[PDB]
Amino acid sequence: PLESQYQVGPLLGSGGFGSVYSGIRVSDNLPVAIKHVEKDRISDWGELPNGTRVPMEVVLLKKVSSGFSGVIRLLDWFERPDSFVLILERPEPVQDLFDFITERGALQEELARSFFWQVLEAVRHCHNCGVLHRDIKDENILIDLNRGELKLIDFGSGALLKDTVYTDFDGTRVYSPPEWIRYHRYHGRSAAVWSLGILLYDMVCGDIPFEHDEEIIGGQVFFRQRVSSECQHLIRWCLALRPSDRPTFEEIQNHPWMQDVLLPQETAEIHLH
Amino acid sequence: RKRRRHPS
Ligand SMILES: O=c1[nH][nH]c2c1SCc1ccccc1-2
Repeated sequence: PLESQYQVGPLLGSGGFGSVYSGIRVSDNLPVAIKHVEKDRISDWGELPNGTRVPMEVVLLKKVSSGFSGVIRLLDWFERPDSFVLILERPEPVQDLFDFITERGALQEELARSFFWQVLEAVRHCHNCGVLHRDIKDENILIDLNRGELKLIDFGSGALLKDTVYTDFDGTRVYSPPEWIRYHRYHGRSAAVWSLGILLYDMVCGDIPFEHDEEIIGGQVFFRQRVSSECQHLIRWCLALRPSDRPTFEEIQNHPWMQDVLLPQETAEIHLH
Repeated sequence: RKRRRHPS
């Protein structure tokens, strides 16, 4: 009984991901998001610890949804004739990091450090759960404005994490690494680090560095804003052309630009209220 | 200059 247990509200968005509605769980008035996915528009399918065939996105959300984290939690889901419906957490108030950066411009490094740190913890969490997001970008990050917590969303391009080569990809091309542009192959962690380099430049400069394949494989990074040397070093390291030259997640979080990070509550109080 | 979203 789906329609008679969540009160459906206004459309939050639609696109290559589906159609996401605001909603309230009638049981306890909890804010929820209700996401619809047309069955015909699904590429990768999986099965859970029940054998029921479901979209990979549901598989991945279940693997990461255990406990608290900087990942959006899947509360429930239903099957319909031609669609699947996903019940997800909805922070309130909320704004995604793409709109936040558009409105504010290039973020102060203190704020970019707190945001980037939380994204690193969230991505580490996914990899710990055997999940590879494959579409890390500002558009897929929610800001709980009151708590100052970042939430990773939209696993519709993800895969189970593995150590062999990936030769398929349906994420955002401007956040994809040069080895995907040049050779249609990549490894999961090193490609994730590349997208995180794109993300960090986006935070400190006000937009992404590369728009075109030539720029991506060119691996030249021009800074259009005043950015500290330590932060430019971390960005250029993440965006090394050779995947093996990129830093590990440990090396990113041990980098000197990443020290003395603000707490989420401090980040809200200083930068978001 | 113009800043835009990018689909997938
Ligand atoms: O996969 C997703 N796409 N969009 C959203 C999700 S998870 C919940 C959410 C909450 C507020 C706004 C958008 C979204």
